Amino acid sequence: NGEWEIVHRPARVNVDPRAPLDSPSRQDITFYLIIRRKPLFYIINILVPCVLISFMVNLVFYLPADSGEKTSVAISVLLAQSVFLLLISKRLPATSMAIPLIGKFLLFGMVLVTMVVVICVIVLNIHFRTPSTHVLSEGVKKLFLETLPELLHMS
Amino acid sequence: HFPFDEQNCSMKLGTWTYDGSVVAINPESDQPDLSNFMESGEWVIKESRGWKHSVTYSCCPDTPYLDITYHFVMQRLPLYFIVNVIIPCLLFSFLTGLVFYLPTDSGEKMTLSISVLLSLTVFLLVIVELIPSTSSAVPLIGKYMLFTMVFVIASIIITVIVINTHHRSPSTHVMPNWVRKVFIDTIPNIMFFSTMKLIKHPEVKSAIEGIKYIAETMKSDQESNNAAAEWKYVAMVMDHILLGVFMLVCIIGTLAVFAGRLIELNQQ
Amino acid sequence: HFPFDEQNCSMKLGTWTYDGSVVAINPESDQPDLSNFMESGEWVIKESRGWKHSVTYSCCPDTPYLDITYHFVMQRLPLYFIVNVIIPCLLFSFLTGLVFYLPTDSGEKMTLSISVLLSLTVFLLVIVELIPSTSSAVPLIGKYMLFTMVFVIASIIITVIVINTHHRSPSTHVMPNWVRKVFIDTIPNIMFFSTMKHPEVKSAIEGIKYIAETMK
Amino acid sequence: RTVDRLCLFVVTPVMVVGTAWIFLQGVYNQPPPQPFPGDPYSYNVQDKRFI
Amino acid sequence: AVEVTYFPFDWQNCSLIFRSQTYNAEEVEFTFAVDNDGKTINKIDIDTEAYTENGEWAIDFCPGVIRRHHGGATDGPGETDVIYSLIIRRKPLFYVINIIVPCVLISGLVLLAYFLPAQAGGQKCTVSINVLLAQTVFLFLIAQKIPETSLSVPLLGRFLIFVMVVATLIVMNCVIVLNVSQRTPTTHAMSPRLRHVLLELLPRLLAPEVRCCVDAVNFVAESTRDQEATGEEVSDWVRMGNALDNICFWAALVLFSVGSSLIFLGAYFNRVPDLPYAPCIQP
Amino acid sequence: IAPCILITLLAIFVFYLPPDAGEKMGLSIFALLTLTVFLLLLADKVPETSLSVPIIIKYLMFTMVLVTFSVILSVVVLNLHHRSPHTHQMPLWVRQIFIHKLPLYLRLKRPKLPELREVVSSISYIARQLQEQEDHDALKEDWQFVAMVVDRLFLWTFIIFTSVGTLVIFLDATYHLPPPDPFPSR
Ligand SMILES: *[C@@H]1O[C@H](CO)[C@@H](O[C@@H]2O[C@H](CO)[C@@H](O[C@@H]3O[C@H](CO[C@H]4O[C@H](CO[C@H]5O[C@H](CO)[C@@H](O)[C@H](O)[C@@H]5O)[C@@H](O)[C@H](O[C@H]5O[C@H](CO)[C@@H](O)[C@H](O)[C@@H]5O)[C@@H]4O)[C@@H](O)[C@H](O[C@H]4O[C@H](CO)[C@@H](O)[C@H](O)[C@@H]4O)[C@@H]3O)[C@H](O)[C@H]2NC(C)=O)[C@H](O)[C@H]1NC(C)=O
Ligand SMILES: *[C@@H]1O[C@H](CO)[C@@H](O[C@@H]2O[C@H](CO)[C@@H](O[C@@H]3O[C@H](CO[C@H]4O[C@H](CO)[C@@H](O)[C@H](O[C@H]5O[C@H](CO)[C@@H](O)[C@H](O)[C@@H]5O)[C@@H]4O)[C@@H](O)[C@H](O[C@H]4O[C@H](CO)[C@@H](O)[C@H](O)[C@@H]4O)[C@@H]3O)[C@H](O)[C@H]2NC(C)=O)[C@H](O)[C@H]1NC(C)=O
Ligand SMILES: *[C@@H]1O[C@H](CO)[C@@H](O[C@@H]2O[C@H](CO)[C@@H](O[C@@H]3O[C@H](CO[C@H]4O[C@H](CO)[C@@H](O)[C@H](O[C@H]5O[C@H](CO)[C@@H](O)[C@H](O)[C@@H]5O)[C@@H]4O)[C@@H](O)[C@H](O[C@H]4O[C@H](CO)[C@@H](O)[C@H](O)[C@@H]4O)[C@@H]3O)[C@H](O)[C@H]2NC(C)=O)[C@H](O)[C@H]1NC(C)=O
Ligand SMILES: *[C@@H]1O[C@H](CO)[C@@H](O[C@@H]2O[C@H](CO)[C@@H](O[C@@H]3O[C@H](CO[C@H]4O[C@H](CO)[C@@H](O)[C@H](O)[C@@H]4O)[C@@H](O)[C@H](O[C@H]4O[C@H](CO)[C@@H](O)[C@H](O)[C@@H]4O)[C@@H]3O)[C@H](O)[C@H]2NC(C)=O)[C@H](O)[C@H]1NC(C)=O
Ligand SMILES: *[C@@H]1O[C@H](CO)[C@@H](O[C@@H]2O[C@H](CO)[C@@H](O[C@@H]3O[C@H](CO[C@H]4O[C@H](CO)[C@@H](O)[C@H](O)[C@@H]4O)[C@@H](O)[C@H](O[C@H]4O[C@H](CO)[C@@H](O)[C@H](O)[C@@H]4O)[C@@H]3O)[C@H](O)[C@H]2NC(C)=O)[C@H](O)[C@H]1NC(C)=O
Ligand SMILES: CC(C)CCC[C@@H](C)[C@H]1CC[C@H]2[C@@H]3CC=C4C[C@@H](O)CC[C@]4(C)[C@H]3CC[C@]12C
Ligand SMILES: CC(C)CCC[C@@H](C)[C@H]1CC[C@H]2[C@@H]3CC=C4C[C@@H](O)CC[C@]4(C)[C@H]3CC[C@]12C
Ligand SMILES: CC(C)CCC[C@@H](C)[C@H]1CC[C@H]2[C@@H]3CC=C4C[C@@H](O)CC[C@]4(C)[C@H]3CC[C@]12C
Ligand SMILES: CC(C)CCC[C@@H](C)[C@H]1CC[C@H]2[C@@H]3CC=C4C[C@@H](O)CC[C@]4(C)[C@H]3CC[C@]12C
Ligand SMILES: CC(=O)OCC[N+](C)(C)C
Repeated sequence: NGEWEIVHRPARVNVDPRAPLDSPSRQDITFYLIIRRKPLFYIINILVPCVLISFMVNLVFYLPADSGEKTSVAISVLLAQSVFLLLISKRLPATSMAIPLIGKFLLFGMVLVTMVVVICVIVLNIHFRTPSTHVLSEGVKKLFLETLPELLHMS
Repeated sequence: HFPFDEQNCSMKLGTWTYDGSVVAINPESDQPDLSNFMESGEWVIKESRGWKHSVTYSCCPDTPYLDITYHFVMQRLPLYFIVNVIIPCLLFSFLTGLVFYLPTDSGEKMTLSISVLLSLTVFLLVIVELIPSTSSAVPLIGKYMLFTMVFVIASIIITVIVINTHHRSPSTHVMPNWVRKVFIDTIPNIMFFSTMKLIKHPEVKSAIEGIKYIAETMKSDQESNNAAAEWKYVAMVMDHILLGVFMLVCIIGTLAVFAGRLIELNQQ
Repeated sequence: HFPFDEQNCSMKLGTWTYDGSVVAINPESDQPDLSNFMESGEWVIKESRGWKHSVTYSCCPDTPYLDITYHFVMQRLPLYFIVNVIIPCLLFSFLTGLVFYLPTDSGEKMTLSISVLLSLTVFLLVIVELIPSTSSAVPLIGKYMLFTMVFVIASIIITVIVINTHHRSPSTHVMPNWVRKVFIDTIPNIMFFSTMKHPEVKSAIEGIKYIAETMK
Repeated sequence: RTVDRLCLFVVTPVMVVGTAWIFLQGVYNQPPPQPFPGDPYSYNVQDKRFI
Repeated sequence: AVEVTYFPFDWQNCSLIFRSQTYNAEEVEFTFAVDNDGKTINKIDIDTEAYTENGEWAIDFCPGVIRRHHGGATDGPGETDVIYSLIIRRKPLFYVINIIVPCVLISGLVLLAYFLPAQAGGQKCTVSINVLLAQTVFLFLIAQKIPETSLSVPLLGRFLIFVMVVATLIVMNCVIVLNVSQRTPTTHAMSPRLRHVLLELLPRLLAPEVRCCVDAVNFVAESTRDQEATGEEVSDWVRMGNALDNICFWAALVLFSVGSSLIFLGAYFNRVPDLPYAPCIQP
Repeated sequence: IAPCILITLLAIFVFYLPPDAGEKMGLSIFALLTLTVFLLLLADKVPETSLSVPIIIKYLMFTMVLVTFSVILSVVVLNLHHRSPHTHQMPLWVRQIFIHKLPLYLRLKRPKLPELREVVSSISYIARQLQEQEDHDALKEDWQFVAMVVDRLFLWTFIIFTSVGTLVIFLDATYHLPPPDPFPSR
């Protein structure tokens, strides 16, 4: 099969000791198929685009606040992840035994992108402060302009 | 080679419970009868042929097992996939490179690149439904779409780097000497380069010192403006190089994907 | 009138090969039996009735054939389509007109308008899927979708005109007298807002005068 | 800018490590060596269980 | 088989072929039934008491023909069949309101980018590229409706691809105009050829205290003069970009209008041919 | 449910984005577009009857109304922010309420020889022009402070309404338990 490879293929005669002899459920012969999915299609067409697009959101921290395009990038990444979730919702059953691995990654990436959008909002809020609106205390200056830049090895 | 693929589909027919020593089957003709064949709007049957096969197992030398296999070699008609799939992907690939000719000061590079990415993501919904879902090999059209996605994402990354470079100032950075030598001196020489690169009164005393303060302030501002202009020029040079590189990548990737199979089909 | 539509679905029943002169069918009652009818979550049967007819066909010109036609007049319950389809369209339609309260200097007018258009475009697929490809009529929901679409298109066009007017450079374009007469004088009355000797010393003097004239 | 660089150095490794963990659960997911847990027999013609 | 070329403004030719499954023409033959007047009914019969009209498809013609073949001695016994040809015309009203008109309007919105300013808060690219995103959504829609054969291209798909190509070219045009308009003297050298073409040829075609204070004042005057000259050069670049936008708008309008008109006039001239048969349904 | 919660938090945080960033409209409207995508996702799973409305659909329409109101209120804030100081005079009641009373209750503290004759005339003109520039700056800052106060008020209002509505709907869903007995007494 184009998507499944057979790993094991046993056969067994199953007899229920508790069932009566005159029951049809006493005996059966079962043939099992252990099959492994070949994930190349899903890899190429879903996972690499989705993972790359999700990782792309980290670029907003290297975007200057003067570009005026950070939150747009982040929310667009969230929209793309939503489209991927729409794509994946049509391919699996709506069962409750477990969250699929792709679903786990999509939820994780969406939570992280939401956090990134919030961080971008906070950073932009800090960037556009002026004397007429906010007061820049000396402790804030000492921390964020002399201490952390030295620790973070910024240019 | 999808959608420029050729298939070889067979129909093996035989008597299920009779062997060749009780019932013998022979072909009526060397080919299937196609005199009453309705035209297909998706496939062209290039060749058709029926072969009889007889198998004798070593255990039973007097009992042949017979079959007749009719095979059809068929060629897909690719116009539907060319129009609906390949051309939009080519348009997105072309649009990918245009960001590197957009100025940074426009404030719209991220808009262009991200919108191309969103269009490609929406186009994924057509791709997945119109592409085979097998894992024996990657479809050629799927290779092209993965190519386009990878290089639009690369364009976004490099555009973020370019925008970061454009906005650098002496208040945050100092130009390394290697950056100057590489981008302002050597590269433009292999490029067009048509681009630059009584008094005791406190009040009169205060006025004189103030006028000097204004003059010094704008001298410093002009120096910082020149440094920022150097950074912006470096960004523009990188943008021009990247425009050339990405347009070249678009053309060469499209050809390197399709031209092999298209030339193979032209020879036949 | 979809999704507020009423339908009249019929069921014509008759003996295929026996005409009325050999086999006669009579209705058991004037109405279909609805005693065991299961309630529908999508339709309400307003009326139901069975009529007997005697019809002559081209195949059998001399023998009329009998039929009983049971018709049901049903009314759709529109709550599902109101909540799932109409309300988002109301939201986008209301957001359409707000671009004209958004200042030009924000630089976000086209973002809002085009994004509203994108949302309505994404919503057009549902309305496309929900109705037949029938030319007898345009559905009411389709009329509303088309109206909202044209509304957003006109909003985008007029927003582009407003943005063009806002950024009009003084040097390139002199204000026409008709513009100053209508928009600055006539119209603001109906509404209510405000209505709108070393050479070096000589060189320095000329420089100060130059700065003053430049700020002029 | 400083807050942005700190967020770059904190958020990105977290996402990288989380993605790596999630997909490494699946990459090394394999069917068991034997068809039936607790039963060592392979159920293959290479090991015929003669009487 | 569906001829897709003028879909949804298309007409089809569907066959209904009837034959005896068992008997050759010598054993069983066919004739058409005759009406009450004795006239041969060589067509699909329509009884007004037992006919219903399809909302989407109108039946214009429905002739019937009795074919005889393999009568030659080399073929053996003769064979016969009866073929009815339903010539049906789509009623495209649904596709016109629900798909074509929205697509046309949203595609035409791209022409508005020429009228937005070529500055930071102009949003030309934001309009054109998002029109390209809406067209991609329309592609997703249309893929669920058009036939999936490759003998020709449906008119709907051809129009969509055409408007997508036009939108892409207009995105490129917007990028070029933004590039030209936003050139600054500190990073771009004035081009006399482009300026002369765009702005001239083309409109025609169609004590130390005193000395140091004086030095500071002179420095301020020269700085103001340099700023004014730089602003002037920026103004020339902006004007050249405006002229380019002005002519490119007319070029794009002509291209869009001509291509759309040709594509849809292809549908206008696709009418059911004037056949010599009687109409299928009497009026 | 989780994407709806995330989009709702972003809708709340739009009111903390400064007007000068020029990004409120993009964030709010793309949040709305994402909600529309999830409406398409839910359209393939929900029952299609009309006797009642699913609670998840009520939650999804409540979120859509919240994001739409975020768009509307962000437009109002931007209108206040970019208000031209000279064409618009601040009404006295606006000043009193939004600059004096409301900021205290919202914990918003606002910080704080003919040549010589011609030279004198030019200097006086320049100083006068800078004075008018300062007055225009002061009026613009008053309008922008009003915009900031209104934005903070809407932030708190959105937080409160969101928390109350989400709590109500989630408690209504959570306490819907199966019957203890197959045949309850009615
Ligand atoms: C698309 O796919 C299809 C497959 O689905 C593929 O079809 C193959 O087409 C090729 C032709 O290009 C076929 O090859 C030919 O097969 C002919 C028939 O072979 C069978 O019959 C032979 C005759 O049997 C009688 O006579 C012998 C004595 O001669 C006697 O012993 C028998 O009892 C009986 O009376 C028989 O010999 C032959 O057995 C051979 O093959 C089997 C199977 O591999 C093998 O087990 C045997 O040991 C033995 O080698 C078989 O049963 C055959 O006549 C023909 O031979 C001509 O060509 C060869 C070229 O090498 C010459 O050497 C020879 O002299 C002849 O000129 C040729 O071999 C092939 O069998 C088709 N496959 C199937 C499954 O149908 C298409 O080509 C594909 N299309 C593409 C790719 O375009
Ligand atoms: C793929 O899917 C198939 C099923 O479709 C899997 O096959 C199942 O594998 C498991 C594990 O190999 C089997 O369970 C084992 O069964 C044996 C035999 O038990 C039988 O005989 C007992 C003695 O007469 C009898 O008591 C058993 O019945 C009891 O258990 C069943 C459980 O369903 C219960 O219904 C009964 O009422 C009884 O209580 C049964 O008839 C057993 O020896 C194994 O023992 C394990 O568990 C005990 C604890 O219970 C523990 O002490 C042992 O050490 C050991 O761990 C075990 O229960 C199962 O029967 C198979 N099902 C079939 C064949 O239909 C297959 O494994 C899957 N492959 C994968 C996932 O790779
Ligand atoms: C799932 O869905 C099923 C239905 O498909 C539900 O089952 C229904 O549950 C309700 C409530 O539990 C039942 O109503 C109750 O019925 C009992 C028993 O009544 C029966 O036996 C009587 C013997 O004396 C007999 O008289 C009854 O006949 C009368 O009622 C029936 C009603 O169907 C009617 O058809 C007849 O013509 C008669 O009029 C009947 O055979 C009854 O004791 C209960 O009384 C309650 O209500 C009265 C109100 O006056 C009140 O006074 C009592 O104190 C008490 O509170 C009540 O009527 C109904 O019969 C069930 N239907 C079935 C079994 O088909 C099931 O509950 C659902 N599950 C859940 C969890 O929702
Ligand atoms: C949905 O669609 C159905 C059809 O599918 C409509 O059904 C029609 O309903 C009307 C009543 O409203 C029917 O009209 C009545 O028919 C009776 C029987 O007619 C047959 O039998 C007589 C006697 O042999 C013949 O003469 C006749 O030709 C038919 O073969 C008549 O007896 C009725 O007459 C009474 O009412 C009329 C009108 O008020 C009076 O003028 C008379 O004097 C008399 O009181 C009447 O004509 C009609 O036949 C039904 N059609 C079918 C095909 O069943 C539904 O009405 C429609 N629903 C809606 C709401 O649109
Ligand atoms: C809707 O669809 C139907 C069915 O497809 C069309 O009707 C057919 O139309 C074709 C033409 O396009 C007809 O084919 C032509 O028949 C002519 C008559 O010869 C036939 O009948 C005699 C009867 O004795 C037979 O002996 C003979 O074998 C044929 O069956 C031929 O003279 C024509 O020849 C031309 O084409 C052939 C190649 O096909 C060339 O070799 C010739 O040189 C010449 O150019 C042709 O074969 C066909 O008979 C029609 N079938 C019917 C009516 O049942 C409708 O026209 C179409 N409607 C539309 C499109 O509006
Ligand atoms: C950033 C780069 C690596 C792209 C992102 C790759 C992501 C999607 C990861 C997650 C799981 C990974 C797969 C897991 C297992 C294998 C091993 C082997 O069979 C070849 C590669 C293959 C099939 C991996 C390919 C890459 C993969 C699909
Ligand atoms: C970290 C980001 C890119 C997420 C995706 C990580 C993927 C690309 C990586 C993480 C660990 C990787 C696996 C680690 C080791 C092996 C064994 C060797 O035979 C190569 C394939 C395989 C099985 C790798 C496949 C790709 C893999 C699954
Ligand atoms: C890119 C722009 C210019 C055009 C967009 C529309 C495209 C899809 C159109 C333009 C010309 C068209 C082709 C013109 C003629 C033919 C020959 C015919 O026997 C089959 C269809 C075919 C091969 C058409 C396919 C669709 C086509 C390629
Ligand atoms: C209040 C706003 C902001 C949120 C969105 C509107 C929600 C709450 C509205 C829209 C339509 C409404 C439903 C319309 C009709 C019915 C049927 C009846 O049984 C009353 C409740 C019920 C089921 C309503 C419940 C509330 C509802 C789902
Ligand atoms: C006699 C016979 O079979 O007629 C069938 C057609 N009908 C039902 C319209 C009379």
